[PDB]
Amino acid sequence: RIRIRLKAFDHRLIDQATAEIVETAKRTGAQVRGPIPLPTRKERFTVLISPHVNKDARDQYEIRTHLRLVDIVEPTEKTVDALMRLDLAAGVDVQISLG
Amino acid sequence: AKQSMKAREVKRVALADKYFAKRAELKAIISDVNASDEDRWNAVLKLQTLPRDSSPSRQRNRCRQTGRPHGFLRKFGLSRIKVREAAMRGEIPGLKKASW
Amino acid sequence: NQYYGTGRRKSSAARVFIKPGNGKIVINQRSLEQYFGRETARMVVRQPLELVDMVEKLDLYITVKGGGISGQAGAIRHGITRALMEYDESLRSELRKAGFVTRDARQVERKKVGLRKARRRPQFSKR
Amino acid sequence: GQKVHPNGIRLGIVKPWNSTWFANTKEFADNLDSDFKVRQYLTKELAKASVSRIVIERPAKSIRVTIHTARPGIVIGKKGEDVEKLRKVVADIAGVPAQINIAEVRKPELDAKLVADSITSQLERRVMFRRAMKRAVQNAMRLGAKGIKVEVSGRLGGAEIARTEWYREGRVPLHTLRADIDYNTSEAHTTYGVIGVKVWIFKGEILG
Amino acid sequence: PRRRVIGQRKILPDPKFGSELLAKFVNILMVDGKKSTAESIVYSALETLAQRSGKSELEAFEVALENVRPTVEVKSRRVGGSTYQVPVEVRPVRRNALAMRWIVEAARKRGDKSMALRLANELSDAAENKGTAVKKREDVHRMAEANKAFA
Amino acid sequence: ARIAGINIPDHKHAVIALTSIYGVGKTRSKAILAAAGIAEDVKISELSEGQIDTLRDEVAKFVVEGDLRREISMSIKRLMDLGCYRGLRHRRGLPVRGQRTKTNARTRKGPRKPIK
Amino acid sequence: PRSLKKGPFIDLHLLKKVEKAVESGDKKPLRTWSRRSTIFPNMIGLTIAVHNGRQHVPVFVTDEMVGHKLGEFAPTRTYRGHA
RNA sequence: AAUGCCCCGUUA
RNA sequence: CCGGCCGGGAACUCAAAGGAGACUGCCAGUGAUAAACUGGAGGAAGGUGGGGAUGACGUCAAGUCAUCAUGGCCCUUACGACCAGGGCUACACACGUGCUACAAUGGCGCAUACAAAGAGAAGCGACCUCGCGAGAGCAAGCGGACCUCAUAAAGUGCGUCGUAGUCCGGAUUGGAGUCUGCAACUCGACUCCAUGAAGUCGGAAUCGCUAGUAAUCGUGGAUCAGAAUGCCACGGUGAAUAC
Ligand SMILES: [Mg+2]
Ligand SMILES: [Mg+2]
Ligand SMILES: [Mg+2]
Ligand SMILES: [Mg+2]
Ligand SMILES: [Mg+2]
Ligand SMILES: [Mg+2]
Ligand SMILES: [Mg+2]
Ligand SMILES: [Mg+2]
Ligand SMILES: [Mg+2]
Ligand SMILES: [Mg+2]
Ligand SMILES: [Mg+2]
Ligand SMILES: [Mg+2]
Ligand SMILES: [Mg+2]
Ligand SMILES: [Mg+2]
Ligand SMILES: [Mg+2]
Ligand SMILES: [Mg+2]
Repeated sequence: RIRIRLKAFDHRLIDQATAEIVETAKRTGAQVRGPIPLPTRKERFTVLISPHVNKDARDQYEIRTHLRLVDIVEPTEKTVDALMRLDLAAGVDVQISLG
Repeated sequence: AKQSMKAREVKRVALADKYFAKRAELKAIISDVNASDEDRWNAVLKLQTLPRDSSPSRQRNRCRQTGRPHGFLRKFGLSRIKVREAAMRGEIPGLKKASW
Repeated sequence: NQYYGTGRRKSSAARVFIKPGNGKIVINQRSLEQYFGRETARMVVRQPLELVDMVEKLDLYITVKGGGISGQAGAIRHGITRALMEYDESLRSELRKAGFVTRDARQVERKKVGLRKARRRPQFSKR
Repeated sequence: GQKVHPNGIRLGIVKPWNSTWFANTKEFADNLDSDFKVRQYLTKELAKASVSRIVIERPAKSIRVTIHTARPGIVIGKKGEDVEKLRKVVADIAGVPAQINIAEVRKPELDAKLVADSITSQLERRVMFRRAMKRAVQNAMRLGAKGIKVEVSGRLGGAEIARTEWYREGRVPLHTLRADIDYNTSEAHTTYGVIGVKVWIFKGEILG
Repeated sequence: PRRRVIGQRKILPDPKFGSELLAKFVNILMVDGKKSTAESIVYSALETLAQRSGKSELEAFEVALENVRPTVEVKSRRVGGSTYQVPVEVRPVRRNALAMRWIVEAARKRGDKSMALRLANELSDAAENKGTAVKKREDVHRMAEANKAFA
Repeated sequence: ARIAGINIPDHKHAVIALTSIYGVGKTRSKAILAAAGIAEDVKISELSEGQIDTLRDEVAKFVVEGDLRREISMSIKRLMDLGCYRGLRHRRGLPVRGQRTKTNARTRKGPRKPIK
Repeated sequence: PRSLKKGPFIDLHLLKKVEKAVESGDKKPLRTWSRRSTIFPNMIGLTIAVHNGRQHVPVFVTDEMVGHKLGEFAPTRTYRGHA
């Protein structure tokens, strides 16, 4: 089997990317597990917005890293090179892992 | 900050990357519990001889845009002010004003 | 034929499974007297079975996660009430009047910048 | 100073991010630095071109930079030399294969940064800030912006006591969040110091 | 407050006997959120007082609260060119709470060994019309009677 | 109960009774009791004389009041005679470990002395 | 205190200078700035002028100071009294 | 039906 | 192998992702046939359901030329640059903000139960061994719903202490050490042994808080080679009162 881990800061982008992945999988190979959504990372930051002195004035930002996992259990010869040829949008990190 | 301080930090990091290996193995042979007393003595002496700026503990994290030493954020390499301005301008991907 | 219910509290989550039996209790593979070593927790988890006198007619295999003892007790009470709904569908008005179906949304408030806690301000002084 | 940045507060709902790429903590900093240097060099080089917005996306070890500008004929110069030189130099800067795209933005009188740069050029060539602001607002409302505000501040007219003036026309709601508020700013370096200018352009509410 | 009157929040009765009064008493006695410790203390002291004075815990507690219960408190009015300490009647919830508060305060002040013992001694003294609780009750009654010239 | 040249609380438990000695804390006292083979909660009053003799032998194996007095005094004197930073601090009455002194040094500086 | 296994720390230049001085038998103030170096038995009978900011204060090394550092004997903050 | 009170340097 | 272990099951918690829902919607009354208010039927939530972000015209010539940018002025063999050491930590004293306490709702020893939220590659660093301990040697797994950080504490049951400046308090100090770092004297943190100040609830005066709030109990992170009782976040128990 092969696991594909997608991650991105854009929810709609990651969702459409994993949709394209599962589509090409069901097209070329068969028996793709599914796009299971994993817990998202929320990396927070607090920043003093004043230049010199304001210890109570603070902006509070956070990066939301959404994560998705899909699994293919019946990998054919064409599926691998197909998903390798597939170049996806910018802002999505994809990791392949056999096993 | 000052161009002098920025160039100083650059020299610090350069010498650190240069003498990393030798300093690392010297620290290793020193901390080695199964090493000879005289060998460890000579190793400490050579470490002393080595430049001080070659120590990674000597370099200070500075904003890559202004050189500000305070308010540094490792995740971005910029001071808090530059981080906020870039976020507001839309340069830091994924970063947005939070609430909960 | 087990009837299922879900209860929730501050940070707790309780799965309740009820079957008509003698009226024994099992919480996380333990009895209530062993899990909730507190009379208040025991009374609150038993409340609905006294509101509607069926404490000796239904055994139940309950599990719970998250929160403390009182939070888990409230979650178990909520789940037991929900399961009683799913089972009877006639005690809804009684449990409403008793105040058991309303899921307590009194969640812990967050800490805000410039404050020592959610609402406490630091020491203020003119001088 | 209390007002929050419109782009910052709308960066998730309606307004998008300029830089759109994913990275881990190991290269986030160097990626930010490369983006800063690229934007700096572009703004420095093509300044006489009405560049509105430089966006960057680095998918799979290859940077793609889209310049939304109003004078693409100028940014390209003779067909196929300037863009190629810029691609080569930016690839050298970033250490990654570079690709360049040009986006012709119609109605340059509706871009917050183009109007700001125009006003900057005006009151650097010593044009009356009042006339500049008024003509900008008029051109915008004529081209059809549902709202526009423009403010200047600092050493207006070589005065010794600095002040801030602002002209508003139409409907520019900032407290609302779904509104399309293209906001930007710039600054002029005159003999008497620095004059800052900000521009808000309300296109219309976006019901997504 | 100025704008509106509010709704009262519910208090869960105690498991041992089901008395909302006892629940309020233990909620007054507790500190730093140690309701378990407060319940242990109050139950121990109540059982002690019961086996001491005969009748059950509820009867002992209610007779003590009745002996400590006030009826007329005093308030400041500041009407016009003169300030007045006018006496005014008390409502049931208010007088019950004041009785409980005075009782717990007297227990805290008492220099016995254990808090349960302190509370039991104070409750017995109040039932037999003794202690700083009934003392303060009589003091406020005397003050109200003195200031009775205002209505 | 007289041990190490000083009396001992008779009604207190053995552990605290031994801690009452200058130079013996809770852990050293527990070790003494273990070596002597006596419970940590046995009162000295109900104890026999042989156990007290064993305790005397153990405290003698360890250091005692006057010995500690002499050791501490001689160390501090050596310091303040060498004139090191620590000796200077000792003689001047200021903290030695390196605490702040522009405020909150009352333990060494004694009560406050108004300026007059 | 420094780690025992690491051994005592002393500057190479100070060590070489004290070696030369003890070999030459010269009784001169050995000027240095290494207030961090710990004293060694080879220094007894000598006089080290260690920097303390303004200038080098001289200290005559004895035996019972061996386990110490010259910064302990070279003060830096000059304080007499507020009034 | 009328218990506390007095004051803020100069130019701009 | 009594451990969801490992077949299996996709029901449930859970993970998101998309939707439904709460809008005075309906009922009775009041109101000027209105707005709107009162009460109740449903409902998880009823009237802004709770919290956060969002801060108009402008004031304080408020703060920041030491984040940055910048007009003018000022030095150009020094007001520029480099290096070692010291200082920014001083100390007759006064003030503000916090932590720890004065104790029995407690201290101590034993056993034991219930979380959330986050970090990790010059990193987190199991297990095992050594050392009373800080930690040291070996060292798997982990770019992490998988491994580590990481044991939650208050609480619960048992025994003791029995109101003693005490088995409360831990400051100060002496001795021996561990870690980082070239280098812990000025000037880091921590451990072990011993020592055991003041304090016995605090004058005038004054502060925060209206509910999962105060109060209390712990946990994590940014900074960071090392260095918080502060800052920012998470959760457990959980009040009184508002005529
Ligand atoms: Mg994580
Ligand atoms: Mg500069
Ligand atoms: Mg004050
Ligand atoms: Mg604001
Ligand atoms: Mg210090
Ligand atoms: Mg006068
Ligand atoms: Mg209602
Ligand atoms: Mg220096
Ligand atoms: Mg300072
Ligand atoms: Mg406190
Ligand atoms: Mg960390
Ligand atoms: Mg306990
Ligand atoms: Mg005293
Ligand atoms: Mg000790
Ligand atoms: Mg006492
Ligand atoms: Mg805390």
